[PDB]
Amino acid sequence: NRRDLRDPDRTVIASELVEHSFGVTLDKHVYAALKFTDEQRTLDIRDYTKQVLMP
Amino acid sequence: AHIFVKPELVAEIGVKQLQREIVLPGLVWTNPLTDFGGSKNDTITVRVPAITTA
Repeated sequence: NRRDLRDPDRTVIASELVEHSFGVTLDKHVYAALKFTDEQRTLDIRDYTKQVLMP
Repeated sequence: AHIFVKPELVAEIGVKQLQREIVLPGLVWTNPLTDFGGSKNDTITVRVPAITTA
């Protein structure tokens, strides 16, 4: 603050120290899910690593 | 007057038929597939793999 020098009133405006904050939340669940019948897994899958896991 | 028996001379002096220079074969994907005999209709089917979404 500023006040006039040699001012008849001698009051001072006390300043405030306010700490702020914000929250960071873990709030999402990203997933990839696959369903294979016994026929699909037995007959239609050949590698399962370059055909299921890599995709 | 005088008669002279002369041949007909044929010469080659490097004059050829101007003809294109070939560049296309070297730039195109040639023979990723070979076993066209042994596939119906001389057709080999290429499989493009799958992609999922999460």
